[PDB]
Order: sequence, then structure tokens, then C-alpha cells
Amino acid sequence: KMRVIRVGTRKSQLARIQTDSVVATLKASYPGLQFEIIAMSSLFTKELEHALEKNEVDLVVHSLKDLPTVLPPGFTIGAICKRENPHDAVVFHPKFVGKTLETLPEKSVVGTSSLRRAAQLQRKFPHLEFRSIRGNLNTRLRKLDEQQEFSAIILATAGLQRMGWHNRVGQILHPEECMYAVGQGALGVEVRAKDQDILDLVGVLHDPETLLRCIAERAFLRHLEGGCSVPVAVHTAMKDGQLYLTGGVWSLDGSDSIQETMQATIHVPAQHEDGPEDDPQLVGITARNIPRGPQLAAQNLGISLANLLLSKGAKNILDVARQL
Ligand SMILES: *Cc1[nH]c(Cc2[nH]cc(CCC(=O)O)c2CC(=O)O)c(CCC(=O)O)c1CC(=O)O
Repeated sequence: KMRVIRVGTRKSQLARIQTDSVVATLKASYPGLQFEIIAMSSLFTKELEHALEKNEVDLVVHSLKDLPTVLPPGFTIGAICKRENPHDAVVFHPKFVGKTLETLPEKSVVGTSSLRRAAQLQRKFPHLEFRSIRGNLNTRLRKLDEQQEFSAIILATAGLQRMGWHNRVGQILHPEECMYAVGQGALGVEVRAKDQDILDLVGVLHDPETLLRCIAERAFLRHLEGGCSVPVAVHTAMKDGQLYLTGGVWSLDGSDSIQETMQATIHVPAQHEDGPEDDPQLVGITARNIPRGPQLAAQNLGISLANLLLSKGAKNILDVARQL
């Protein structure tokens, strides 16, 4: 009568690397336990979810920014892992290595299929062109270097780092240039919402500071009626007992913009707990072993900033962008 922890992965390289980093952390906490990785084949979220409900697998690893602020019923995010670098990065064509976006020749084409990235970068760099680029990270790096269309592309720093492409990171974008997506750089572990055994085990992965930052960022996004699909961006930081949250929305061209910052006293809790089970998820995340007070406070900060943005016309900016 054995028990093996079954871990679902997409077989794509980056998804597989993320899965292994999490399994490695679990093995270190649970050396006496057995894990089995089950390769399978954004439809991919659906099918890995399908295997979870069909009980073919026990946990799957996502980039947090790829999960929506409300998960389908019967699933939850049981762990938010310690955040890697959240910043967007510029990769340059070999001809332009050493340059910045500030020093590219006028009318260079920058590749990105993110509405958030294009809107912010258009606003700050009027003399540049931004055009859609499709594919995974290696395919985008290929189309940048071999085809002569693009002079640069935008990618998450975290993804390049995980892929072993740290050296192609040419410039790391600051918040004044491009704020990042909600939950960028953090990994989220999705599990069956009722599965207390697996929820127990993966709970060891929660990093308190990352969990609180991502609750505030996801609550901001959810209250604005947003997902991966909208031109919304954020910056969070925890220092000296303060949780800072900057949030922004943009027209698809970046000409219209509301951006404000708010803060609150949330101390990063050092202790673990065994909170009650009937405590519901917060923005899709189950963290019963972290003190709940700081979580609720982070959720309120997100909501407060969304309300401030909405009172300055955010819903109009977002509804106008969506219809295009
Ligand atoms: C919301 C969104 N997801 C992606 C594709 C994606 N998802 C995860 C990563 C790696 C970074 C991480 O784990 O946080 C990536 C790739 C990347 O952002 O570099 C995108 C990118 C669409 C595109 O520009 O082609 C987005 C949109 C967004 O970030 O706003």
C-alpha cells in the first residue's frame, strides 16, 4: 500500500524546468517521499486541469501570471513559491548588443505580443515600433537573430534566467519604463481544492513575502475585471513592515494612463499555523498555514487601489481597449 506524489507537466522546456525546480524543493523537505513526473501532451491549462479532476495527477506547476484570478471550482493554488526576478527584460539583436531601448535607432521594431508591454513601451518610447511576435522563448530568440525584422524583443527576466539565457538579458526594464504583469516571476502550484493531504505537503512551499505581494497584485487585478488579457500592470515591494503596491492601466497605444501607488503596514509573518479548513481561498490561493491577517490586509490593499483607479476612469480605459 504505497503512495506516490504524481506531478503533471507540459513537456515544453521552460514548463519542465519550472516543474523540476518545485519538485527539487519538495524532495529536500520530504526526502522520505516518492514523486512521479507525468508528461502529458492557452488550452494547456485546461488539460492539466482535466488530469487533476480525473485524478490522474496530484499537482501541477504554473507561472503564476498564467493563472486567472478566479480558478474553476474544485481547484486552488496551494503554494506560491519564492519569487524570482519579476522584471521585464529586453533582448537585443546581436547587432545591437550593449545598447538600450533609449539608444536604439529611431523606428526600430521591438517584438512583443503582450498588450501590457506594448502600451507601456509605446508611451515611453514614441520613436520605436512594437509589433506582435509569436512562439516560445527559443523560437522568439531565433526569429530575432535570423530574420531581420526585429531589432529587439521583450521577455520576462525570470524565463530567460530559468532557461539558461541569462547572458542575453540586455536590459532589465525599470517600473518607470515597463511595470510587470500580476504575479510575474512567481510559480504557483495548482492542486485539487479538497485534497487536504496534497495541500498539507505543498504548503511548505509558500514564501510569505511573495504570497502577500501576489495576493495584493491579484486582488487589484480581479477587482478591475482583469486577467492575462488586459493592459494592466503592477509593482510590489515589502520593506520595513510596509507593503507597497503600484498599479496602472493603459489604452492599447499607451496615450491614456492612470497610475497610482498605495501602501500599508503588513509585516512578513515568520510563523506557520494550522488554520481552519473552512477559511475560503483568497484570490484563488489556499494558505491556511500562513497567518491570515496579513493575507486579508494584502487583499484589501489590492482592492483599495483598484477602487482608486476606477474612480479616475479605469473601467473606461479597460472597456475601450477590450473592444479592440
Ligand atoms: C500573462 C502572460 N503570459 C505570457 C507568456 C508567459 N507566461 C510565463 C512566462 C515566463 C515568465 C514567468 O513565469 O513569469 C511567459 C513568457 C514571458 O513573459 O516572457 C505573456 C507574454 C505574451 C507575449 O508578450 O508574447 C503574458 C502577457 C504579459 O506578460 O503581459
